[PDB]
Amino acid sequence: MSHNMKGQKKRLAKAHKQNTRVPVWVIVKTNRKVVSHPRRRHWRRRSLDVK
Amino acid sequence: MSKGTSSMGKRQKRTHAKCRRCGSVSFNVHTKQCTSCGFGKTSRMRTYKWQAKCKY
Amino acid sequence: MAILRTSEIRTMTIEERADELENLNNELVRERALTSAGGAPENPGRIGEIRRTIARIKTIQHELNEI
Amino acid sequence: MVKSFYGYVRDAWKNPDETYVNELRWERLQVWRKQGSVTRIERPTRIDRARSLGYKAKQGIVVVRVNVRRGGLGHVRPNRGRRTQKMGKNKVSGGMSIQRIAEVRADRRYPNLEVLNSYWVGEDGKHKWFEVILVDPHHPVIKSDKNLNWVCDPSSRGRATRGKTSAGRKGRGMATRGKGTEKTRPSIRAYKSRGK
RNA sequence: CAUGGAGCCAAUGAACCCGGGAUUUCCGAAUGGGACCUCUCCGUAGUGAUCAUUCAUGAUCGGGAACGCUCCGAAUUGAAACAUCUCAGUAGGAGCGGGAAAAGAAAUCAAUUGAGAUGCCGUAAGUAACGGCGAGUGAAACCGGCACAGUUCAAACCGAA
RNA sequence: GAGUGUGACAGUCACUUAGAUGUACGCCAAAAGACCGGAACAUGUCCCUGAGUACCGUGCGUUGGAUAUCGUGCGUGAAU
Ligand SMILES: [K+]
Ligand SMILES: [K+]
Ligand SMILES: [K+]
Ligand SMILES: [Mg+2]
Ligand SMILES: [Mg+2]
Ligand SMILES: [Mg+2]
Ligand SMILES: [Mg+2]
Ligand SMILES: [Mg+2]
Ligand SMILES: [Mg+2]
Ligand SMILES: [Mg+2]
Ligand SMILES: [Mg+2]
Ligand SMILES: [Mg+2]
Ligand SMILES: [Zn+2]
Repeated sequence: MSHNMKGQKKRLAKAHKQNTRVPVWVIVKTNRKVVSHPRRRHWRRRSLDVK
Repeated sequence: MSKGTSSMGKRQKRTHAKCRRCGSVSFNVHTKQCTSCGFGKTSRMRTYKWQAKCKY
Repeated sequence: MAILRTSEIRTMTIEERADELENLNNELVRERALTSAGGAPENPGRIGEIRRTIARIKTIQHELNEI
Repeated sequence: MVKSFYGYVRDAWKNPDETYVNELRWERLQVWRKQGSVTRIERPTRIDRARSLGYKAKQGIVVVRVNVRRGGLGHVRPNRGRRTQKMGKNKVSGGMSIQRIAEVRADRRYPNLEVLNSYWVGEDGKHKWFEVILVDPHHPVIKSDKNLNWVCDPSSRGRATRGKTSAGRKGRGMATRGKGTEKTRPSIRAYKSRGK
């Protein structure tokens, strides 16, 4: 239970909501040309450089 | 205690925080300076000629 | 057509513009609350057009020195 | 003869140790040592020198006395490899003269002004004193003045820091024309600093 | 970017482009105070620092690809070693600073008698000069062009005109 | 008859091209007016014309600058 300030937790929240798959409708719209993005990660890996 | 993997378990802290000015995690928490942009040392942006090669 | 055009906003009075701004804010609150449950909006473009109408009303107010 | 009193001031300061200026010097150096680095004064000590250098009794013109240490470039001995020609630094005085050092310190103290000129006003075994004339380019009195409103141009900002005063041009080897100025004019940097 | 669904906008002329406005969170020169806290404290609501003026007001600060000016300043390397020399006033550093900057109207260059501000280009010329006279370093004037532009103070005399 | 697009090779399909038009704010800008004013000569026990400056000594850097580069540290230091 490390203790974050408001901004550190906001940056963690942004990192968390960035770690989502591309929407299926985006894949349909681009005709399978956009299927991923570079901000995918896993929590148990090389950590965030955010906080 | 080995200088290798054993001593690397004590890495539960930081020497550099996120910089207000530039966003780089380069703000030395002890010297209170950003080693990337120079924030906390100068009102200007840290730049050196040796950051590139001699343009010739 | 749209909710209300620039000519409509400039034709109204100060109190009328404030009342319409409050009503648009209420409609935006209701529509965003509906989407809080995850469910799709009944009118997907309505939210964006409400927001842009609110912006247009605020711009007319700022031009007219009301805000 | 009918000579102006500026001529008498000039004569008194020609050989100061032989005139009444020596006793004034003895009394003044105590006060000047008590003061700091850059001191503003109401009137120039040597009015004739200031007036010939461009001083006028008008708003936007500031005169300051600057204190600079004596000797050459206080230099550190290198702690790495040098070839015995670059090892020694005690006898290496600089290429920046004491007067231009005083002008630049005056300029640093007054960011909104421009250095016009400066003159020697005293010295002892540890210090030299110069009085630096500075102009306010943003004062309407200076703007109206057609003998000074050139200082309001964009190229006149940072005069002392770019060697454009009389002392700076003396330090750049551009005090004379002809032979000896092959590598000095139009700039030191234009000839790879081989002049000076 | 990026034709998927569902809607919305648009002939009250949208989209788009040109010009002009508005909005413009927090940090940042960052400047009410404080930042391992991009937030937080007082809230007396904030002209931070240094300066000019009569003290109405004003200036400076950060950024900009390179270029410009001022100052500080190596070594590898070459000399088939190496120390003067060379590398080189290079690399790097500090300050200033504009669309350009610097220079600039001879206490000059000439030579027997001439020219006539400065800059830049060509040439002089790898010449003169320097140099373990080794390796190397290395001009200028004359002359041909580009472009041309001259002036302002200090003082004498007057004395607030 | 530059080219690009268009279901294969396009002067004549489309955008163009050659050539003409138009354009708010701006920028330069000639005629014509207002204003401080300019240039020669004569006379001379007349007045003025820039100082720690120019020069010099010595040390160092720098320079092709050689007893003859420039700089600047110390010392010294004029003339009218
Ligand atoms: K060798
Ligand atoms: K060797
Ligand atoms: K074709
Ligand atoms: Mg170790
Ligand atoms: Mg370079
Ligand atoms: Mg100081
Ligand atoms: Mg200029
Ligand atoms: Mg700047
Ligand atoms: Mg060798
Ligand atoms: Mg000049
Ligand atoms: Mg050389
Ligand atoms: Mg054609
Ligand atoms: Zn930073």
